[PDB]
Amino acid sequence: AIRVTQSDRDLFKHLITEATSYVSADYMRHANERRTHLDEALALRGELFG
Amino acid sequence: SSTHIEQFMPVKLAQALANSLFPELDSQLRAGRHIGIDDLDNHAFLMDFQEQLEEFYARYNVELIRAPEGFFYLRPRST
Amino acid sequence: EMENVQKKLRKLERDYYQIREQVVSAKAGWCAVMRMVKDNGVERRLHRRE
Amino acid sequence: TIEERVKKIIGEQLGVKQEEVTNNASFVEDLGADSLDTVELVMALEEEFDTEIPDEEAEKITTVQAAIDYIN
Repeated sequence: AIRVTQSDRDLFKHLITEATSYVSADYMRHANERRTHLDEALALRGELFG
Repeated sequence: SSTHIEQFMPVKLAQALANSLFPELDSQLRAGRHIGIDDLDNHAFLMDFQEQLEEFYARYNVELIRAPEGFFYLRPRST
Repeated sequence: EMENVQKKLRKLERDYYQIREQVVSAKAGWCAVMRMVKDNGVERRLHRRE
Repeated sequence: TIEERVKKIIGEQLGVKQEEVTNNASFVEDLGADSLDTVELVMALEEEFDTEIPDEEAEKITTVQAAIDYIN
């Protein structure tokens, strides 16, 4: 019983962790570029208005 | 060196095929029987040499499959 | 000095226009991913703020 | 036209359906656009018609009807 379940678990965990590591990283990269350019635009906007 | 099992076959696979449990199991498997946890002998055997059996049966164009519930069975391909 | 400063202001204005266009273009593409990740994949799993 | 160019901008900046975006459809509650999403929406509205808006008067805009009202 143990021998079965332990295996199953190992495979589950490895796939999950590696897939999330692979995808979330680039998703956050994109989000961060968009955040950065928006922040630059807002600073430029405020300074221009003032 | 020559005349050495490794030339033709992995040692673990030959060790499995030489076991006394293999003919029974083979016969049954081919007939479509599913193998669960209760028939210890068979199940344990399956577990011990899983990958060798899979590789073996592959020759036939059939998949030796393991369901999540822990039971083994044979699924033939189109070929 | 104010005329000289109105020239810096105009440089900032042109920079701001460029940044504005770039930001909008980024958002347009990112929208598709947002509609595609409505599967409950984004709330915590993908958006790891860490 | 302006009253449909506004929809062109809103739908493609928030990703919501054209049917969803009615005149009275508020961005935050109906369309779901949050702080940064609304900021980008106002920026896109500025870009489409090549105009500029004051900060306070822009932030006062929080609905499709209000959006067009300031646009038209």
